[PDB]
Amino acid sequence: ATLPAGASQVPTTPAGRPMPYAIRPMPEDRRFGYAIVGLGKYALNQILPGFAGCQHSRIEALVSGNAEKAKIVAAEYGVDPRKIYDYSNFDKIAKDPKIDAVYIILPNSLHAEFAIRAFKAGKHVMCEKPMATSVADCQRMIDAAKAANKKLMIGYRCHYDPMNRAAVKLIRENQLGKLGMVTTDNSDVMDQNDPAQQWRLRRELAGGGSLMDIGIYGLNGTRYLLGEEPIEVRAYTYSDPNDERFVEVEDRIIWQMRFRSGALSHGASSYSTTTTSRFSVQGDKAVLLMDPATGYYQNLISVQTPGHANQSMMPQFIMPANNQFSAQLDHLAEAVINNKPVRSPGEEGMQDVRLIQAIYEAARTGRPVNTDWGYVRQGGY
Amino acid sequence: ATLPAGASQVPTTPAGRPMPYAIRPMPEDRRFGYAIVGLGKYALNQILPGFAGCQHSRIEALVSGNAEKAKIVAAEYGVDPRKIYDYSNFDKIAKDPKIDAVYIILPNSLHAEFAIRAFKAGKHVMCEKPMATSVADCQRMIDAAKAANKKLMIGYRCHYDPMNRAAVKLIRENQLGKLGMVTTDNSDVMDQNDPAQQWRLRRELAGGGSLMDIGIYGLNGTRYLLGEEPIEVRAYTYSDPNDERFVEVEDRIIWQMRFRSGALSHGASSYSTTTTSRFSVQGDKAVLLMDPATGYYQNLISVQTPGHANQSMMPQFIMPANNQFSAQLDHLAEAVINNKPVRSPGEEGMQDVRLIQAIYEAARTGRPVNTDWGYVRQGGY
Amino acid sequence: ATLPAGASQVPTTPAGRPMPYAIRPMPEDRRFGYAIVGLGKYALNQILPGFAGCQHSRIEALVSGNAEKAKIVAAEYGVDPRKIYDYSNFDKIAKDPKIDAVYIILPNSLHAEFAIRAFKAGKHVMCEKPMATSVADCQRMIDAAKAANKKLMIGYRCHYDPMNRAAVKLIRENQLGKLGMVTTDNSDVMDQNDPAQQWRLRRELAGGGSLMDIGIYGLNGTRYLLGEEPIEVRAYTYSDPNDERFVEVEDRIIWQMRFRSGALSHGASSYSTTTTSRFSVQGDKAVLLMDPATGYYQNLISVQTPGHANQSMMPQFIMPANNQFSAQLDHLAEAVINNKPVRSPGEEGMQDVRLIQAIYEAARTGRPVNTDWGYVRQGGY
Amino acid sequence: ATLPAGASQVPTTPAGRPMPYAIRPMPEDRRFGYAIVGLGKYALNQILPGFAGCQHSRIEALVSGNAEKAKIVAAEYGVDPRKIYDYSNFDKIAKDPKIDAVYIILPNSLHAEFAIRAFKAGKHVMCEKPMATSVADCQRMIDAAKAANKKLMIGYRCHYDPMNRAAVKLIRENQLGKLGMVTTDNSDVMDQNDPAQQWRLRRELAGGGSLMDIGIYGLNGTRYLLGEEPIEVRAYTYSDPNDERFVEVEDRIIWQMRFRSGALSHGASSYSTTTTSRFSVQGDKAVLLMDPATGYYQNLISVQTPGHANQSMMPQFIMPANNQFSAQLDHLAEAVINNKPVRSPGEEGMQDVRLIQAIYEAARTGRPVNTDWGYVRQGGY
Ligand SMILES: NC(=O)C1=CN([C@@H]2O[C@H](COP(=O)(O)OP(=O)(O)OC[C@H]3O[C@@H](n4cnc5c(N)ncnc54)[C@H](OP(=O)(O)O)[C@@H]3O)[C@@H](O)[C@H]2O)C=CC1
Ligand SMILES: NC(=O)C1=CN([C@@H]2O[C@H](COP(=O)(O)OP(=O)(O)OC[C@H]3O[C@@H](n4cnc5c(N)ncnc54)[C@H](OP(=O)(O)O)[C@@H]3O)[C@@H](O)[C@H]2O)C=CC1
Ligand SMILES: NC(=O)C1=CN([C@@H]2O[C@H](COP(=O)(O)OP(=O)(O)OC[C@H]3O[C@@H](n4cnc5c(N)ncnc54)[C@H](OP(=O)(O)O)[C@@H]3O)[C@@H](O)[C@H]2O)C=CC1
Ligand SMILES: NC(=O)C1=CN([C@@H]2O[C@H](COP(=O)(O)OP(=O)(O)OC[C@H]3O[C@@H](n4cnc5c(N)ncnc54)[C@H](OP(=O)(O)O)[C@@H]3O)[C@@H](O)[C@H]2O)C=CC1
Repeated sequence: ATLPAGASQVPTTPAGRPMPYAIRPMPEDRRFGYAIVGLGKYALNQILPGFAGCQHSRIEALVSGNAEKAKIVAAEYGVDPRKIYDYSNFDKIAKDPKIDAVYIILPNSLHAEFAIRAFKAGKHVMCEKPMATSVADCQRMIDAAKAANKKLMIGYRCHYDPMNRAAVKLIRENQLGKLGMVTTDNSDVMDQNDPAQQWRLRRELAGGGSLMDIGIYGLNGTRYLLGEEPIEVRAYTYSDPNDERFVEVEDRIIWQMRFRSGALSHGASSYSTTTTSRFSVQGDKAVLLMDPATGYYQNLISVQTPGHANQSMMPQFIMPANNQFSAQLDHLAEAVINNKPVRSPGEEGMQDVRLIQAIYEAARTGRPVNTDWGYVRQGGY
Repeated sequence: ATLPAGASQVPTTPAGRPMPYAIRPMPEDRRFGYAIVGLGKYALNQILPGFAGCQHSRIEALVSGNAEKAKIVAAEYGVDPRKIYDYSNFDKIAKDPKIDAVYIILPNSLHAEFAIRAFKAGKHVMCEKPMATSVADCQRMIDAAKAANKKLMIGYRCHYDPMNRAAVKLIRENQLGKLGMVTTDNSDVMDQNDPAQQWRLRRELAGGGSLMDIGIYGLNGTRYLLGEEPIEVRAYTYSDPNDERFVEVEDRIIWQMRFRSGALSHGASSYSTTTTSRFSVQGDKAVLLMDPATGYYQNLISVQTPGHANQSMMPQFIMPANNQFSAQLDHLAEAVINNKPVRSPGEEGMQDVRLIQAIYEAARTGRPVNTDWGYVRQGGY
Repeated sequence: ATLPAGASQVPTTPAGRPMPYAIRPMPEDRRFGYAIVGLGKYALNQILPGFAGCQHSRIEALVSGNAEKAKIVAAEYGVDPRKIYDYSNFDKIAKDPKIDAVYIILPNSLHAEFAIRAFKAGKHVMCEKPMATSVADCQRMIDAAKAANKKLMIGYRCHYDPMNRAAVKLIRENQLGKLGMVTTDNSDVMDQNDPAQQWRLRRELAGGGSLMDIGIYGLNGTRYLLGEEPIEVRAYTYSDPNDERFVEVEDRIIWQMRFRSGALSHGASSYSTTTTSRFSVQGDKAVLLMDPATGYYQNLISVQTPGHANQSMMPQFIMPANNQFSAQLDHLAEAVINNKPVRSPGEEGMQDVRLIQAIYEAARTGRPVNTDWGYVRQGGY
Repeated sequence: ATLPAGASQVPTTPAGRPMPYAIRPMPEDRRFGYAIVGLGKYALNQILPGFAGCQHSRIEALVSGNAEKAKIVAAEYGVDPRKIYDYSNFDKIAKDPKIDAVYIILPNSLHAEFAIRAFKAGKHVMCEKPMATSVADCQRMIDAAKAANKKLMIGYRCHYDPMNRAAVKLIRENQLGKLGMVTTDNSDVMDQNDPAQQWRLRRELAGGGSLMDIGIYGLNGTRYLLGEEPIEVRAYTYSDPNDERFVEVEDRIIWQMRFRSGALSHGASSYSTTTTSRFSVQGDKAVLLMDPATGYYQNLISVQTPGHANQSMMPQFIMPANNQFSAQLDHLAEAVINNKPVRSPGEEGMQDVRLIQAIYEAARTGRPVNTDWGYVRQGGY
């Protein structure tokens, strides 16, 4: 019969209006300053551009060995040219109060070194996965972390991905019933021509093949989906002996595991087949299928029962949660500010590494490896 | 047998490396400076945050009537507080050489006014849709544009959306064969409680109901999907007489059209049903289904034939094209820099408006309205 | 831990076992005897082969005008060669008690007449859609049903299709909220060289084009999905004047309808675009998409909301309900054997015909056509 | 513009018409006569009701150990009550020429014996999977086939399922590129109260658990999809020791296989998780996902690449190929009536059994089991 107050009170002339409804994460502040170490493929394609959607994180400095490149990136992101560090004067960041943390995005064999040096420089540390190329090196990073009394977070973006958390949540609500079989596959074609992949073929730098690089998603995903650690693993690996790509690191590798709850799992990673990111979780009441499972974008999950397939994915007009990249960056920022622990701590990064070494060991011996060493997930999966 | 050169040459020590492969649009420069007019729902939720992924555009100034708010946004996006203009001193932007264009994101009834004023201020103009609330006002904007010798672009984000362009491309390659029936639906529940929706219920400000606000997507989409203009339209509209939301503007409205090629179409817009963005294009060889069709995210298209459904959507790890928002902003920027016309010019915005007036007219009279007035799409759909 | 009684109680030797569990419709008897009139495309492609799955129906006799054909068919389905009638002695069926009802699968113009004739033969009538090419003929068929005091059921299989039934159930359960917009489309490329399609091009035999043949699905559907009749309708039709196929019947026609509840709808049918059968029901809580909406097999429905897509389809190992065809058949059988009214009475087929003539009028006159004539769905949609 | 000759040449009166077009498999004859042994769950839920769709097959007689049951069934399918055999006089079938072959649908332990007996009865043998619970028994059944000089075909329906056939065709067409990883999963919650499931819990009648019953699909599938046999295999099995269901047979077992081409695979089967039938074939050009992969109905395949999902399924109005069941039946009929070898010879069912025993060994011993024994798929996968 008549227009409601609100509409009726809108000026017909240009007038100031209120703060709008927010349908997506709005920026807030830029108090937590990062220093990015290693201007590479994942840094320039996903992380740097991922800062824009942060509500607390910003880029303060760059650390690269390619002067020409740092220069370009610096200008591309408004970073002060004076904040460009090379791998030598890296430790000087300790004199810059505006640098709260570093984000190590270097090849695997170098993580430990810069994590420690960063800590000695009195800075917090975000380090990419795989954590390091040895269990011992993982522990040394943890040690150094405790010594500097600083946080240590591993770059597990899936622990901050809406769809993944959505998946973890439905499992915890028992929509799948008792869990019994988890399947995983993570693959992408290895191109030795790509600069980023060249060190991944070097065992000394990569620390391993497809399992260290992408298999780790199925392994880690298997763990937070089930909400527990495996007690024993078995594995077999094969690589074409004529393929120049796999002279030092493994191409394809399969590994099955048993958990203390009785569930089993069988996953695989591959460097010779096209894009695959698919997780399957069989319960006795329903089956969860994630595909895409660990993508940078477009994740899709579906719960299946005879005659049904209830799918879930990000919405078309609203963005209920922040994207994994921005969420991850803000996560360490928030943990520092609120004096709280991170959900993806060094211990978590180390658990995957020990786990992988066990899988490689079971692959080499052809025998099962007991992994019932009592790792406990602080905070929950 | 052995590792390829590239891998073999990677230092085992921290060393500068090359520029990485780019799997997504990388930033480049920030030469084109915008001045945003109207810090509202669409501005703070989609546009402002959409600048980050631009390769040439940046935010130079803000124009708002809410001092407190502009202040906050300014700080949120690094805009110099001195570049905050209110609706009164708006014309002063003419003294700032660093402001190449304005982006009008005000309610419909105010577009014309600020587009013109912007032009008199010697600035280029990006104006949201619907263009204006009258055909005449559309023409006045065009006139003013020609007078200042500046570009006039209407905010048709779908004209820069990967999946939509992908859809336009498959139709042009005749994968659907001869086109005969196009169906569209665009709806979302109107909430008078939301500040952004309050002026949309006012005819004087909105210029109309669901057709002016969201029906325009089906209308415009119908046009670039077919690649031609309609020669006649028919329409009927209904709104619950007791619903306070629709006292001045229409809730639901249906309109069917005929094109010079023989194709027909039947679409609708709605303010009382939940989220719907679905386009259907029937050819005699195949059928295209877009759903989501015009979302901010997650668009999905599928070509269907008996026993088949070939779907397309953005990839999980690579981003072949830039997102509509960033693409749109950079589009006007590029057109200025390269002295080229925009794909979404004022004439295009005016064509939709005339078209809508015709539909409203056919709804009021209950008679068909001839729209065979020879509008020609400069550049292609 | 020891095996259950039942397991350990099984003979490791050839022994008899109980009646296995039924995971799909089980055959029972063949009490009902059908006489199928007109051995055409539908009759031989879907209907006859659909008796096999019936639970209370059998093919007792045939009625063909091509004896040679009827002999070959009679063989394939093992019907008594002595029971092969013709359109002349069709009435003699009244002498066989083994023939309880007849199934008229003849052109729309020959529907009414063979229904009335069959009613005097004291038999039950299963008549294909559309009921007839005249509202009056529809009425006479009814009158001839009351007189002979037999059952009159129209071939609306969608009224017996699991998924279509699932669609109505969720809507009735208010899963979509307040219904406000329905969109339907039905299409398939008209092949004049097809013997079956040749009488559809003739308006005297078909009684209409596109709408009378497949648009009726959208029209009927909209009605049981919404669960209410239109009170007003508008429509437009167009056909290429140079296409020899639509010299007498409409190729494409679009119709808009308004309902008492306030809900609106817009649907269409086409003879010149490839396979399309899609229903869309928009509520304020969720949107339902049936696609395929009305196929012989493979129907699919989905309930959409931002971020979710809950799809339903026939299971992959079980079969909770029988196929629409066998279900339509036995439905008449059970209707009589229980003195229960049929879900698709002749009064239901009549409403569609009145509504279609009303639409053709709206299209022909170009004005609204009040269809508020107090029809009532006896038994519910 | 005038209607085509055919259209205007149709009588507006009851007249005969030609044979309609066939949009689905048409019945022809019933030359072949089957004798179905063991009236169980599969026999009555899928097989018998699948003869209706056959083109060259008929149910000539039954073989039951529960006369009462066999009388009721014989009725439903109209079989001659005088042709209801028993496991004692089963051999007398050799006296009826109307019985060309028998279909053994008995527990795995009673497969071989009734096959050899039937061969002496000079009849063709259709034997369900697994062939037998012993490689030797498999061999004897074969020998008894050569002797009697009759056909020996195993019930591999997937070898006759449209979609499964579509899967092989696209792979053979190199749409996925170089095959490198296959992932299979088959599962369904074991119900001990089900008469049919009670002999599966008994390892003497079943000859194995999870793998022998459904894992065989993954195993078989992997083989025809890849189109080559494994040369080596590894596996692990685990079952809850407190579950009375898996006291004698395995609940969940996982197996990894390597192929000559270099391709690898990892698949699993489960008795304690709900419905799962998913195949995954990874190549370097695309990935194929079958899901449902091997159902009775509703199979679905998709070919994936970044940004694309090309799905295939049975059309919604047509039926290009007959259902796996009727197709499996007639396939034996046609095999004889043309002196052509069957696609699923006994030599094919034997390979699966040798491979399964090899797997059980690998799981039991925990070591690799060379399966490189020169088998060859006579006739192709
Ligand atoms: N979580 C995720 O989704 C992903 C995580 N990652 C992780 O990020 C880290 C970096 O990998 P990515 O960006 O893909 O690879 P890149 O090869 O592209 O970059 C590695 C960067 O580290 C620096 N660097 C220093 N010494 C060396 C060296 N000797 N060899 C190679 N690089 C060196 C270089 O920086 P500069 O040139 O500027 O001196 C280089 O740009 C890895 O640990 C990887 O596991 C990678 C992809 C995805
Ligand atoms: N292309 C797309 O996808 C979309 C386009 N739009 C378009 O953007 C434009 C803005 O709409 P939207 O952001 O949703 O709406 P809002 O109501 O949220 O904002 C309108 C803005 O304009 C200014 N304004 C000045 N005078 C008035 C007035 N009298 N009444 C209301 N606002 C006034 C205000 O800015 P300040 O307070 O700072 O002074 C206000 O924030 C519209 O023309 C709309 O069609 C909207 C959504 C999507
Ligand atoms: N509900 C559904 O899904 C469907 C319903 N139908 C309906 O079934 C009915 C039959 O159509 P359909 O089977 O497709 O078409 P056909 O042309 O293939 O068959 C028509 C049948 O009617 C008989 N007939 C008698 N006189 C004529 C005549 N003058 N011209 C043509 N046929 C004649 C013929 O029998 P004989 O040759 O033996 O002499 C012929 O078999 C229609 O009412 C149609 O709407 C059709 C498809 C689907
Ligand atoms: N390929 C496929 O998709 C499928 C294949 N199968 C196969 O079919 C075969 C039969 O299994 P299924 O029908 O599911 O099982 P059931 O338990 O339901 O039936 C077994 C049948 O064998 C006869 N039988 C004779 N001796 C015994 C005995 N000692 N214990 C149990 N039954 C006996 C019975 O006949 P009667 O009662 O009349 O005396 C009974 O009907 C198996 O080889 C199975 O693997 C099963 C499902 C699917």
